[PDB]
Amino acid sequence: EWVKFAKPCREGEDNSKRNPIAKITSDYQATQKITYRISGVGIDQPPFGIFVVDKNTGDINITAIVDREETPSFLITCRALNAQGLDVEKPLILTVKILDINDNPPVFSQQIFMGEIEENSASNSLVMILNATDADEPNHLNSKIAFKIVSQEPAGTPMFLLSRNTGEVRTLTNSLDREQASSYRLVVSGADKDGEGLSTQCECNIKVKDVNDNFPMFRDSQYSARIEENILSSELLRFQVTDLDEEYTDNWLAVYFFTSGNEGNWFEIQTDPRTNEGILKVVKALDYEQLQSVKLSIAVKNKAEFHQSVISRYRVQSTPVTIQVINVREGIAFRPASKTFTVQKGISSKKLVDYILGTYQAIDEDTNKAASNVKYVMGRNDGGYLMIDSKTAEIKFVKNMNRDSTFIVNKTITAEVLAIDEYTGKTSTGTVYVRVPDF
Ligand SMILES: *[C@@H]1O[C@H](CO)[C@@H](O[C@@H]2O[C@H](CO)[C@@H](O)[C@H](O)[C@H]2NC(C)=O)[C@H](O)[C@H]1NC(C)=O
Ligand SMILES: *[C@@H]1O[C@H](CO)[C@@H](O)[C@H](O)[C@H]1NC(C)=O
Ligand SMILES: *[C@H]1O[C@H](CO)[C@@H](O)[C@H](O)[C@@H]1O
Ligand SMILES: *[C@H]1O[C@H](CO)[C@@H](O)[C@H](O)[C@@H]1O
Ligand SMILES: *[C@H]1O[C@H](CO)[C@@H](O)[C@H](O)[C@@H]1O
Ligand SMILES: [Ca+2]
Ligand SMILES: [Ca+2]
Ligand SMILES: [Ca+2]
Ligand SMILES: [Ca+2]
Ligand SMILES: [Ca+2]
Ligand SMILES: [Ca+2]
Ligand SMILES: [Ca+2]
Ligand SMILES: [Ca+2]
Repeated sequence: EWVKFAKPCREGEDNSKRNPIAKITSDYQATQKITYRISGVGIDQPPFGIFVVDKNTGDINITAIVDREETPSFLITCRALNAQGLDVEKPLILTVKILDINDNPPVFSQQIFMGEIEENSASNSLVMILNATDADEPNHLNSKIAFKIVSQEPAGTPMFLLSRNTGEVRTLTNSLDREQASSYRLVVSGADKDGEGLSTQCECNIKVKDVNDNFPMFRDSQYSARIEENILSSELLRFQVTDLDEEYTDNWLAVYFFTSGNEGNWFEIQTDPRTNEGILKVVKALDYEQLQSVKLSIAVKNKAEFHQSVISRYRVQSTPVTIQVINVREGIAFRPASKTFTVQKGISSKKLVDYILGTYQAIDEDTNKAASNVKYVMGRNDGGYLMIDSKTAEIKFVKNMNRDSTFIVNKTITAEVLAIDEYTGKTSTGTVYVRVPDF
């Protein structure tokens, strides 16, 4: 049976006065003489010259300064040899624990940590988990690292905290605001002995991500334009809009839409992706004598839906827009560009004479009523079937029978009608189709 005993030893200190550091004995030494041998680190394994044993007594002396960071403890393998040199006991394992000194500073893995976190996030939300390490004894004050946000260059109102010991950087409040501070540059101070010892520092950069928490609103309370009739445009106006969110993102890209007035789809809006502006297009021309004043209402949205932090606050704008439609001197023309008459079936193609086919009169476009002061006349009257009254624009027949080629085509026959203004000679044309069931 062995009898073990061992002292601790201080790192870096000269323990040459505490010798013997340990003493091992086998009770067999009473009945017979036994010699002691030892092995292991400090002796056979590197480093060497740290431990020696008194072969006769068992007093184990320490012989060199120790570094516990290199050798946190020592496992000495002792043996009790017979007078003839044979073993007499199972090799015991004598442990010498080495006491720690605070001779290693805490150190961050990275000299610059980086993280990202959304905007308006809940308090105590996690950003990043910066790390550090201390080579001194684990679960001991000398390795207990303590972190501290010391400076926040971005502003003067605090937005971050970190766990004293775990080093978790956390959101200090729901008031993270990208369009108040797009990014934060912290600086951390990790220190051992819980904070009142050695220390090193590191830097932290936090990119505050963007969300749609700002509503795009027009830079004006009202818009107005001035365009003539019978004209299309790619740009009548340009609506401006401000959006506080990160630019060139869907959280900032405006999307306009008509809330009213565009009952007839005369207008369309295209958003200028470069300037966010809204281009007011006229895709269908407007007649002055039909509507000389169109009032519209528009509203803006982002291409992205709004965040949960402001979703409820959203209501429509409905900004007034009024386009002045200006009049131009238009002339007389056939309102329908072509009329379709249908001669009855009760007639035979050999007795169509004096069949008043109907009236087909052009109209003044400065009004919308009967064109006054004109002369009505036939044009390309192929076959010579139709004749028009030069005042009432009534159309009679003046030919019967059915010649096949040219005259009659697909049950129909076609002629032009000219309306000449008494004060221009601006000859306006209309085309007269006349269905006929020859059978
Ligand atoms: C182990 O260490 C002790 C103390 O340092 C040594 O004890 C002294 O040894 C010297 C000779 O080496 C004697 O003259 C002294 O009388 C001893 N005692 C004192 C108080 O000094 C011991 O010799 C060492 N033994 C081994 C094997 O290392
Ligand atoms: C921090 O350091 C520890 C110890 O080396 C490592 O295991 C861990 O992965 C590190 N964490 C980082 C770099 O985020
Ligand atoms: C318009 O054109 C017609 C011929 O198509 C003329 O007769 C008229 O006088 C005007 O010049
Ligand atoms: C209307 O169109 C006819 C063609 O059918 C012309 O002849 C006329 O002068 C007017 O331009
Ligand atoms: C009626 O329509 C025809 C073509 O659809 C033309 O040739 C004519 O001038 C009038 O516009
Ligand atoms: Ca050390
Ligand atoms: Ca140490
Ligand atoms: Ca330390
Ligand atoms: Ca915000
Ligand atoms: Ca935002
Ligand atoms: Ca927005
Ligand atoms: Ca008109
Ligand atoms: Ca007009």
